[PDB]
Amino acid sequence: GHQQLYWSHPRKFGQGSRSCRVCSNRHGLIRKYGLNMCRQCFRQYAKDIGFIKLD
Amino acid sequence: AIHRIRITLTSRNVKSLEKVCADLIRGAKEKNLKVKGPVRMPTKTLRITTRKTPCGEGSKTWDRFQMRIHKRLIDLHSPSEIVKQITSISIEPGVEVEVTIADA
Amino acid sequence: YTTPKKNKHKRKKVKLAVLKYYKVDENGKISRLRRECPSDECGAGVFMASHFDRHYCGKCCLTYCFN
Amino acid sequence: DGFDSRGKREFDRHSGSDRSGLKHEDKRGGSGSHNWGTVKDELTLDEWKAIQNKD
Amino acid sequence: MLMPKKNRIAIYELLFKEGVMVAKKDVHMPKHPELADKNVPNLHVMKAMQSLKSRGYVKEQFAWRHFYWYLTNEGIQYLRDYLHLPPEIVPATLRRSR
Amino acid sequence: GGHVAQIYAIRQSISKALVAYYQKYVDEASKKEIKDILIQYDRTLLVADPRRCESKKFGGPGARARYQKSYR
Amino acid sequence: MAVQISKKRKFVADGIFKAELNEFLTRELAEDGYSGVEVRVTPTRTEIIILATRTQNVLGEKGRRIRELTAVVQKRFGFPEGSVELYAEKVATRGLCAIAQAESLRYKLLGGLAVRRACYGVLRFIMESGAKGCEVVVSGKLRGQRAKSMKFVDGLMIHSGDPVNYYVDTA
RNA sequence: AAGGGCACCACCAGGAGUGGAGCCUGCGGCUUAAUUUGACCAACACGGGAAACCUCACCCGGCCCGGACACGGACAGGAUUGACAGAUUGAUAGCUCUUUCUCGAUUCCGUGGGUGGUGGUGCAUGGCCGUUCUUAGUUGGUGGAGCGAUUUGUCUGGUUAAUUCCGAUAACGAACGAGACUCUGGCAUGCUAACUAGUUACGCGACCCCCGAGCGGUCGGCGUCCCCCAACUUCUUAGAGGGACAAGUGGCGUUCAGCCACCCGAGAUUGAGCAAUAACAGGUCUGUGAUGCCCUUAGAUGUCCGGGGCUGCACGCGCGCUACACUGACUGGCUCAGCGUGUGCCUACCCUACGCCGGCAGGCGCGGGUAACCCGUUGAACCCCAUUCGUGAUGGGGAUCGGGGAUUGCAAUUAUUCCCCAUGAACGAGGAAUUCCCAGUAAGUGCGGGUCAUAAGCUUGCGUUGAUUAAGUCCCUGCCCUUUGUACACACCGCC
Ligand SMILES: [Mg+2]
Ligand SMILES: [Mg+2]
Ligand SMILES: [Mg+2]
Repeated sequence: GHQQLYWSHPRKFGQGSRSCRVCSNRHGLIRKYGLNMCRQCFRQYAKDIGFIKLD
Repeated sequence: AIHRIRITLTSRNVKSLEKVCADLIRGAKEKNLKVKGPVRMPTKTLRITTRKTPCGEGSKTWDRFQMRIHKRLIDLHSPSEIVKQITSISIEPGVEVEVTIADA
Repeated sequence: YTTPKKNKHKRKKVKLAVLKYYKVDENGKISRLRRECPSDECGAGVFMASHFDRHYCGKCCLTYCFN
Repeated sequence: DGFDSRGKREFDRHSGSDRSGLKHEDKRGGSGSHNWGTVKDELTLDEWKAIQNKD
Repeated sequence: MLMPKKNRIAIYELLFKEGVMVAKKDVHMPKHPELADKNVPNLHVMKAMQSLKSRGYVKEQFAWRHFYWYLTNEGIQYLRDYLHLPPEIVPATLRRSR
Repeated sequence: GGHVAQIYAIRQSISKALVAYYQKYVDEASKKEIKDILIQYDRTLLVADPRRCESKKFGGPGARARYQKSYR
Repeated sequence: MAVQISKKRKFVADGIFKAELNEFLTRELAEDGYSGVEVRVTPTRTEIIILATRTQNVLGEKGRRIRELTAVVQKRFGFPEGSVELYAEKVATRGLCAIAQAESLRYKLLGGLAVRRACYGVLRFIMESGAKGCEVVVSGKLRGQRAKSMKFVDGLMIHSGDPVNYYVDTA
């Protein structure tokens, strides 16, 4: 609506306050080491970051 | 002045980190700066275990991603001033430094 | 669908004519028949609206009511 | 009638499409543009502001 | 879109200072990180840039969550006659030191 | 380690310490005739046990056990 | 210190930055023969090298696109002015870059060339430039509902073990 | 159809179990306004799916255009933009109505045209992933058989984990997969070193000592890079190297491949990661600014806000947790870990020592830590040692329920979690059946990571204690290969 209820619902926490830094999705998010990236968002870019598969 | 400096080196691959340590101490030994042997901090292993599939179907397989951070410390303790003496870093990509005075 | 309420009617603005809410006299003597909202941001350019019981500026220049 | 109560096919090898089936049938034997090939194919403003507001 | 003119000219003159414009895809961000003091939110920025893209004055690229609009030569002269500058002033990306 | 592991680390290190002490300071003729007694009783007195652990796998509770599966 | 970040989060941030920079340049310079990016970071300034098969298109007229790209990454990543510089460099053996070869294959397919005609053309180019082996797979639907996969192989190709990491280039 | 071979997702011999009981959770069903939805070995603690709001896709309502752009209208005499008060509304949404101002070309109306969608189709697709299959299989060159398609190579046999090798041999020489490889564990009193790891020695201390022990014993007491004011790397960390190859011996074997036993040796089979030709209309359009087509698009299937729901219960099933007890429970004392996390782009949320208050969950000050620097010598549980209980649904069990007190959160009812005091239900070892497993393994037992403002009965790892049986077979169940038959070749979900 107008400027007092369009974004009035608080989002300082919870699952609605964080999204995929790649595709904005709000499910299966990885926050470890400040990754802020999806489960699938991350598997695509894992080698570019440097997360190599050793074992 | 008398001064003492410490250079810490952080990297992801062992070979580069060993090279940059080796030529740093080698240059200082020729330069008669007293060098304390490069002490190796324990390696940090950042482990992220996700699920291979992008959906829910499968036979419950897990993918273990691994990241290794290697840290070294090199102490230069010469009787005279040091920062004006040594002014080259001779770094290769993948190696990050942080100069620090021994007071800190 | 089949919404129980009828379609809500949006407000249609009156499309008023020219303001003209101030008069001159004897070959020109300005007389404001309205109020000025006395906030500094509002200034003397805008005219505080006059209602049947309260006075409210066009901006948010407060509102004064006489009891 | 080809589905179960859940909605899964009881004959997954019986193609439900009239246009296409289990096999891929190549259009015109792989000829024409935008198609699989064939054997034949195989062979400055800031200073402007300064002079504007200086006077 | 209901951009006030002080907001519209602020966006345009920033785009003339550098032909590029980076804005996160976020309608709910209260202020663009650049031109924050003009108090025009990120929503007005993105909708302003999409109108130029439709008219062909700017070319849009989209990375992960960020737009990277680039000023085009077709939009160069439009920005000249909109903000009323002679054909002497050029963006920093167009010319540097020469 | 735990209580049992520290116990075995004690008896192993004690039997190792004096036999290496004899080797360093006295003749090894005495070392050999006390070492053969130690090995004939328990070789773990002078040789460490190599077994440590085994990593857990992503399909069961432990290293080799697997989670129960159902067919119907 | 407190104003700093832990080394574990710092290195993850560097990998995130490299991944996003790679993806943006993939979406921007793909038709310009983009191959890869090597970033060399020193505390004084960060150098970003764009390896491409065609430098004269990555940089525009009079180098306009270079300063356009440097400016657009300064504003994104909040780099200090003049603290990041971008170089364009031509990659030798363009036929041995899987990214470049796959880009050329997409360019042919969008042009409408037949799949067999295009794939055999790129296999000849890779073997001409010198490679132990190569293999292209084109999968999807063309002119019909049913999808299909075609595989064009020749030469040596390994699949398993550590040597795959430093002997196989994939796109 | 026959014949070989292999496998604890097959058995044998056993261990722990599940199915029996209560409860947590996921499916089906019933009910519902909605109880959103995908998936039926290879679905059912799976979608990292532990949902109060958000998430949300479902239901009931109400705002917003965030409908670009082009054209035509209307328009500075106003296109239009907001709004104090009252009603009205769940709402302090000027959402609408009475009400008069304010905003000034940005919009509004109409026609075309966008755009977005966790809307549909995974049987239109990409990518990824799962399974067949981690089984051992697969393919060129030259030569031989052939008129061809093809075949031999790629095999009677021995052997191996393995078409892994050896041998027969119209094949010879290869390639992929296996192996090799990377990571990890296990030994280096050998090398390079460490005030962000220490250890010995020494100097002060603190105590027990005195029978006197006196270079006596203890000290995580302080110090000796407080740089002039000890040395060293055994313990710890991490780099480079070494080290194991069936190496030696004995036996079997075509005396070949290899197999068995033993010695010395840290180790004579450490676990993973990767993983072929192909197939499965396998799963994912609800991961994506991956995506075709279709649907919807202003009374929206967009988006926001409020409430509810995803939890709802005659029943069925799956993964599990806790138990049925004395090989135990309770009380107290003693006492040992290792993975590993830690203060934030947006982003609001860190780990916590020490002191003070309360019985508790907790609260308040003082710090430390962006980290081998602080938590932290991670004083963990199990276990060990003493006390009570005494075979009794009992001091086993802690479901169900009442009252009260804290914490997080805007919001705790349909109880978020935790704490205290009350009740004390089934369960007396579980039918037919059925799962997992060969050494630091199973199992008992806790602890970190993810999820997280609050959160583990889940999962992912780690450490502690630590076994019984076996070194085999095709009996059951499957899988592979060869022969064989075929009217199948979209290939038995066939054809007819
Ligand atoms: Mg291998
Ligand atoms: Mg009670
Ligand atoms: Mg016949």
